[PDB]
Amino acid sequence: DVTPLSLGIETMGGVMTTLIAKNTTIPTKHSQVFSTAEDNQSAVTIHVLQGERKRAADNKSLGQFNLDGINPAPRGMPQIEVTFDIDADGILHVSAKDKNSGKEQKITIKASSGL
Amino acid sequence: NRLLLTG
Repeated sequence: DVTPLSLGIETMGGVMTTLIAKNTTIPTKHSQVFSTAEDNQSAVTIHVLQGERKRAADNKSLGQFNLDGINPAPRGMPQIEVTFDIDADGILHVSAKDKNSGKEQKITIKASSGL
Repeated sequence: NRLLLTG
């Protein structure tokens, strides 16, 4: 089948980026290498924004989870890998890893099902 | 093209 809507993550904390996006295959997954911003964050912000439009912060906000494990880093060095698996039922498994201490956390977020 | 800022 195809996703119920354009799925993507929020980068730069506040912007909407697309990863899965509607009109794709439900059984999808991918691990990309993104960088962090603001030296000395010691924590990355991975927001799951599922939508396709200009100026987000209004579309379907999947979920928000806070990561940690990137001590004082002048950008570029931080290594965050994001994997997103979409299931038939309508779930998304997001995970961001940090390269500085070996910290990583994962969370499950229901795409759009409900009743 | 896309980084990752916190708040």
